[PDB]
Amino acid sequence: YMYGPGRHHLFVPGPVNIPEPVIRAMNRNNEDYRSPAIPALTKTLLEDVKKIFKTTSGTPFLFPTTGTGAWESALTNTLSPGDRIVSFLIGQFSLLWIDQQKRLNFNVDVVESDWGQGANLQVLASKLSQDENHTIKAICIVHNETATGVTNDISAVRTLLDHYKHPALLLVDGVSSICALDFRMDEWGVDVALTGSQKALSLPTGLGIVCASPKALEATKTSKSLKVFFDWNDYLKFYKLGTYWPYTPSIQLLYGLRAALDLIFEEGLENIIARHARLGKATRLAVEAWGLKNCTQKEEWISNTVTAVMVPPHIDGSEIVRRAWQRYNLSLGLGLNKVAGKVFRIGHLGNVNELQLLGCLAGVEMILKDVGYPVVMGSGVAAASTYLQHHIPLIPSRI
Amino acid sequence: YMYGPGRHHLFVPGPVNIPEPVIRAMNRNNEDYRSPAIPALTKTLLEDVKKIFKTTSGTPFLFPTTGTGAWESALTNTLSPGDRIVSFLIGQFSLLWIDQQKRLNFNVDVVESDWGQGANLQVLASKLSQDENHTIKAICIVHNETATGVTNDISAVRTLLDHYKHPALLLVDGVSSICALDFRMDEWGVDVALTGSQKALSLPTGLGIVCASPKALEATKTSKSLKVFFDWNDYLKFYKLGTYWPYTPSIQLLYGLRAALDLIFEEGLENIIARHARLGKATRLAVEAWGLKNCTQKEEWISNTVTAVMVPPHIDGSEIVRRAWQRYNLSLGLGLNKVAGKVFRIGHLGNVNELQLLGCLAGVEMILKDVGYPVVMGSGVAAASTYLQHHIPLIPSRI
Amino acid sequence: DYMYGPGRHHLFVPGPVNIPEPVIRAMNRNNEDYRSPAIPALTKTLLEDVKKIFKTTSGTPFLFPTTGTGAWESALTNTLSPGDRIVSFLIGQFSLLWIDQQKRLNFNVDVVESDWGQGANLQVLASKLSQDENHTIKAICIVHNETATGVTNDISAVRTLLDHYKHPALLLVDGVSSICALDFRMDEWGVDVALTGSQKALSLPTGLGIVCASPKALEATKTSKSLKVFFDWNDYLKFYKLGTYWPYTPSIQLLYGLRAALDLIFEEGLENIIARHARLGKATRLAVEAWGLKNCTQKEEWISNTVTAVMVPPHIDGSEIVRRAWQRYNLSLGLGLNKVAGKVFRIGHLGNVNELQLLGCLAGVEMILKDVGYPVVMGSGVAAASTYLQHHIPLIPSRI
Amino acid sequence: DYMYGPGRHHLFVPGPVNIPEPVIRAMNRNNEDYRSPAIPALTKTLLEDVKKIFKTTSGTPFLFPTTGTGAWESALTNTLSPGDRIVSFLIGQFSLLWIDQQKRLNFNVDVVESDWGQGANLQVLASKLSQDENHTIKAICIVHNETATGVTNDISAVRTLLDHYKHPALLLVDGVSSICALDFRMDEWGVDVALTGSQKALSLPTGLGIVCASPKALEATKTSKSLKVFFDWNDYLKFYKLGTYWPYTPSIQLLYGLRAALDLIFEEGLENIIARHARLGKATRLAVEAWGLKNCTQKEEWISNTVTAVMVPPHIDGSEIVRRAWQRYNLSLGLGLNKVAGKVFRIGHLGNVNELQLLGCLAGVEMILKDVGYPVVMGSGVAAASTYLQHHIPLIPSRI
Ligand SMILES: Cc1ncc(COP(=O)(O)O)c(C=O)c1O
Ligand SMILES: Cc1ncc(COP(=O)(O)O)c(C=O)c1O
Ligand SMILES: Cc1ncc(COP(=O)(O)O)c(C=O)c1O
Ligand SMILES: Cc1ncc(COP(=O)(O)O)c(C=O)c1O
Ligand SMILES: [Cl-]
Ligand SMILES: [Cl-]
Repeated sequence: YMYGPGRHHLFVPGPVNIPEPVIRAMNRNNEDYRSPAIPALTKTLLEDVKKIFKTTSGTPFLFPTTGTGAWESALTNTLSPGDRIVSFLIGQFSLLWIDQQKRLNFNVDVVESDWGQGANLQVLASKLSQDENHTIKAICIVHNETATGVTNDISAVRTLLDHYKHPALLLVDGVSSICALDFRMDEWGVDVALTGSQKALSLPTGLGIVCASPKALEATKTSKSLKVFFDWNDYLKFYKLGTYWPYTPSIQLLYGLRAALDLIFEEGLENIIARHARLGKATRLAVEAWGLKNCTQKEEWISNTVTAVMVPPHIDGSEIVRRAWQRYNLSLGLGLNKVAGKVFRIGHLGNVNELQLLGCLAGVEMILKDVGYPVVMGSGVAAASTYLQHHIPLIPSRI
Repeated sequence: YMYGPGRHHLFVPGPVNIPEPVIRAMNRNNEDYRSPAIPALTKTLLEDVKKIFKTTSGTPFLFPTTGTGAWESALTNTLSPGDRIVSFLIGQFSLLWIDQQKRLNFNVDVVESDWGQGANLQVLASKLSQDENHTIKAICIVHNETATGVTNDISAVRTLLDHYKHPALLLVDGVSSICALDFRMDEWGVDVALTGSQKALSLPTGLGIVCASPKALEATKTSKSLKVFFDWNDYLKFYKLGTYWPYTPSIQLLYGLRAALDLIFEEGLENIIARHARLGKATRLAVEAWGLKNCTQKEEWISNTVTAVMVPPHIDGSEIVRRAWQRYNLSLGLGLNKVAGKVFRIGHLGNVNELQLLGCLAGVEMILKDVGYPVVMGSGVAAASTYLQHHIPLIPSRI
Repeated sequence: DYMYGPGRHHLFVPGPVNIPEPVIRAMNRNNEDYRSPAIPALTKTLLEDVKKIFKTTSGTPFLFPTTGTGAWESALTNTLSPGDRIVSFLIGQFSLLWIDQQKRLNFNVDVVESDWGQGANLQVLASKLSQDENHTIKAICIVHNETATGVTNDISAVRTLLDHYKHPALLLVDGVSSICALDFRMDEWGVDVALTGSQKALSLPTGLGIVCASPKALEATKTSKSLKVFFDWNDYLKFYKLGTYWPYTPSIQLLYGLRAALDLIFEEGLENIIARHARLGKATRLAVEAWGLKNCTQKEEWISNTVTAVMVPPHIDGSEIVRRAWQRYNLSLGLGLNKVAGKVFRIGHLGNVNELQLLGCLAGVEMILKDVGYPVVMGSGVAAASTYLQHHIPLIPSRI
Repeated sequence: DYMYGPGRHHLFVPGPVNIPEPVIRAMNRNNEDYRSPAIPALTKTLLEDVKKIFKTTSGTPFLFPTTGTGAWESALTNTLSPGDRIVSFLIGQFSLLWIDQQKRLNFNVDVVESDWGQGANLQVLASKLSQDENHTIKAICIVHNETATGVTNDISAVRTLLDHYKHPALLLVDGVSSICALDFRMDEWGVDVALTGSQKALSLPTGLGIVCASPKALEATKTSKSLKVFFDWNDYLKFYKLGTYWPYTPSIQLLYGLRAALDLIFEEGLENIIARHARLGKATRLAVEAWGLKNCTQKEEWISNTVTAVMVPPHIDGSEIVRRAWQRYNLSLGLGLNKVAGKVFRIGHLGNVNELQLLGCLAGVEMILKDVGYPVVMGSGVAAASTYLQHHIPLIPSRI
């Protein structure tokens, strides 16, 4: 369409780069999803999916939908209209989840934080202490707010729920974190965890992956919200029958997920988490060398999947995004809603290595000069490469 | 996984064969859906999509979902809980749509027909005549029942509604018909028409395409059903903003749809419809030469996208499907629910030519012999090839 | 997408052939550095596995980035010197083209000619070997499978005559349209240079000319005074020793493609692949018999299970059948070449193709025969093929 | 997926190079019948468009299914006879290998040698032309861009000396690592045979050796007594007349790939591609200067915009830099070959690659230099390149 020379530099926090082996696995004609091959393939995907959530008790569902669809499935299967939810508004995507909760006629207790801050767990503790009659039925929290680069502590939420002996369900949006940050469903007692295929899993859009605890499944018996396409029970019915699929899945995405999981296990989930931590640290060091500000306001909330960069008031962050596309064949994340024009976002998420990031960072330095910001050329690249030269591990397959 | 020699013969009525040019168009890395390229691509898809529905007034929506999801979008955007619907139970998929309607708390007047018969429009006429107060808010009808190979006359439904001056909405499932059978949204006054990508469009699963009339859009103002992921209003909001996408689409399916539409227009929609008619006629001639019975009970309901073949009571149609897979590398459609074991289904839908079908038909003759049915070898192939030799047009690009 | 037609194109020429989906996937890749550690490691496994399809433990394979005609040229220039006497057999277009090349490289070719549709004249070979008391015949150049005629030669019979007369001539065999489809036993038959092309039964794109040389062939390179650089085996042998294998740049995509192709061949089983080709060839020949047409091959001992050359009656132009197949049925059939131009058309049945694919082609040919005015009985050829195949198609082991 | 590493592999060897996504898509296809009407129609357009990248209206192109070394061989055997005197210039590994081939084909090669890092010695050429009163020199064989050294020769200067002495020798130019990256003017320079390979600036897989011959070169085929069949131009010219173009099977996938590659070249613009390569080469040379290392190229008139050969100090092994790049950074750099083995490493910058890709590589090289104990100032080379590129990168026209 709008071709540019060389390889496009995709550094938005989703969709992310797809590894070549996964592209190959998806390069295939359709197949009959009622043939014996697809149920056999599906069975291996469900079992291996539990490993990336770090659950042995959870039941996964591979919905042909997006992350927004995964949201809807989590809410309508476990809750009823009028049920009271506590959720945390800290950015665009936590906001959009709350907008959805209200639109599905749930009573949402919204706990707001300034953009760049994490969930206000003190207000949470206060609301749980005062909930004698257990009216709060669920906590809905985004693990990683993609709009601001803020990661919340899920274990602290569990500590509060257990401290007050509160039975509320814990629903966690891990779209921007699972397979990039550490995520421990069982240890944290997460009841519904969800992610999307186009983030750290490094696949096309089209899978909304939902993992439910035994507690979450028992809650479906009481749930009076309406659902059909997103109903877990129809999937459970076909799991028992051995066919798994109540309606047609995407054959290509299933084989793609098989190849993505194989690559994840070959690198090692722990090594993937460490890789993201290196990339995020390197990016944050570059941002400080530029004299710019990370939108995250405290170190405890730093995000290793995206860095939201604040520019001074005379610089338009949207112009930085526009110039990256028009001149450097580079995709950067826009500042959304409240931070529109005030930030641009560097995604460091999924299948990406250090030299790819350094190319992006070098390009940002040229863009900032184009818009009149007085950056010392190479200062951010040098801060990142100096740190990375100490920590990049050798590629095991090549030792 | 379970590899077999040669090319797999995919003759289920969905998913269907993907043309090589479409496979190539989808062979690509992710892209930023907020970059200028994707809105530009999307605009051309929405405009060209209207041509296959044969609408100039309708508004299309490209949902990242399946046909079942398209169903849900059509119902929750135009109707409210408790609203009275008339629907026709004639097969598995019309049944599943009714199951969904009931699960979303609509009052469904179910008009049942025996499997192999079309919608009972006499009962419909009777119910419309008696609806003085216009309590019936919508008619939900499957255009082509994939489980039985039955095509209903949509124009007759419009004739009845107009005769009685009845304002009910007309929602039509065209998953199994659009781009294969003739479909005229505006002429028939269809208010919501929907199809899936994995049928005649010959794409992977993952797009539920919904097209709404101005009347359908006005009904959203009154609709009190709950929806977020399937809400048309959020799409309309982003159409006006010029970004089109309220959440992430599948980049690969959008480019795939662009290539699929280009191929459809190059062959010509009218020529595609005639091609399907040839394949269906050829299959029905072969079934009679075999001495077997078409499940469709009257000629007026014949389907040119799938032929449901009835076997005698001592033959297990599921064994025919099983042997096709294990020995001939051939996928045939199973008999579903009420016709389980009594039929098998030959799909002739999407991007498939005459020699492909003749290969399938020759294989069925060998399978029937394997299960003890006394078929005269070549009798069905000969009946089909004798008819096709008179009607196959020359390939225009090669004249 | 040029000259697009609906549905999948039916490729039934005897080369290039259909590529299995997994092989297409394997080649769907960016370039890689051929001097990086990955490519030598990959090449190592291909050379060892390629020996299996030749059925040799003695031979040394070479994966030339070239076509079948280039493999021809390397076979000749590495083992022979100008003026060397060669015995070759003209039985069709491709045995003719090899002989044309032999002459153009200034070899003294003794041409043993047969009618098109017949195999090599071994009685004439015997007398020539019997008269060659001073061993002036340096090589026998014979095509294993003549793709223009559908004729397969008995390679073991040539080795028998060579051994009977105690003649030391090298045995150079073109197996472009036979290896991995017909049985081929390099060591058992004492073949000194065997060659094939990637776009035939291997079911790959064009671009690899695969040559396998016996120790005697390698010994012959020491006395060979023909000129060669691109096709020189010694350059490959040197880089084999060095461990990097490639004296110049190979096709990265074809190396990975060949890896996937060999994996599929070993999964199905080579003996099972040979049997599958036997089924397809017999089914096709039965269809031809049912149609009332004639096989170009004149005797049963010469029938080819990779291609069938069909002779049409005098009032039909075989080229019209090929054109009609392309213009109306999205079907590719082989033309009659040179001597048999217009008198025949060719149905290729080799590589990764199954029985229902072939039956679709055969059904299409019946419709074409009707188009061009041949009084075919519709279904007669399909019924003969299906009646036979319903008895012999094995169950797919992967599906129990 | 062998020896897998995270993220995208950074391919910065000077061949094979990165393939544009649309070209990968174009080659993602099953085989087709090369005797069907589609392939000749496609080939027709490729031959006419290929002339544009050579900047010739007189020349005849040939798309051989071979590598650069095969294009070499065809250039020689079609225009020269054994014993013919050739003047060639040994300035690096690939000019050396061509000379090695010239000798092995029994030509009388007059070798004009220069130190690695220097261009062709034209003063010696002048004296040789001046002494050749009887026109015994039949051809000048010169490499346009020596990929082993990063040295570009002035082809127009050779034509000037040829015309000054009124010498009729043919001008054979290797443009494997120059055409579609550096400027190349076949007609203006009077080049008689120009050749390139697909895996270089054309940004395709290996498998096409593209040769373009002037009318004088074609006239020379009439007197050429070198032996050739696979590489013979006359076989192609005959099928050109017949309208089918191919004397043997081509690679279907590479034909469609070349179609897409040429479409991309015309869309960006050839002059814009030449300018882009100039930017990448200058940026790389600036980085090298900032690092305190030396360019192997000894004079500014010889600098190459397709590859930079970097000389390392005596306490560093250049091969260790290449190994480290592969083992830790998923980066492919070029080795120093033969004479400059261990003394240099090579950064390739040609084909479909943009500035941010190069800058990522340059940033990686700085980290490698630190690993092997070179006192590099982190960011110094990136800053020099970025400071220059921020001035010269053009806006992408497709994006207004
Ligand atoms: C944290 C988070 N949740 C939810 C979403 C919505 O996902 P999708 O666009 O796939 O609907 C996103 C964005 O992709 C996200 O970053
Ligand atoms: C007529 C009809 N409607 C609806 C559906 C359901 O579509 P999907 O499987 O994509 O959810 C099908 C089957 O695909 C169908 O044939
Ligand atoms: C038996 C035989 N030998 C040689 C050749 C020539 O091979 P290629 O076209 O790959 O150069 C062919 C044609 O494919 C052939 O069938
Ligand atoms: C200038 C030059 N000439 C010739 C060659 C040899 O070409 P090939 O490796 O494709 O045979 C090369 C290497 O690519 C080269 O760089
Ligand atoms: Cl042929
Ligand atoms: Cl090189």
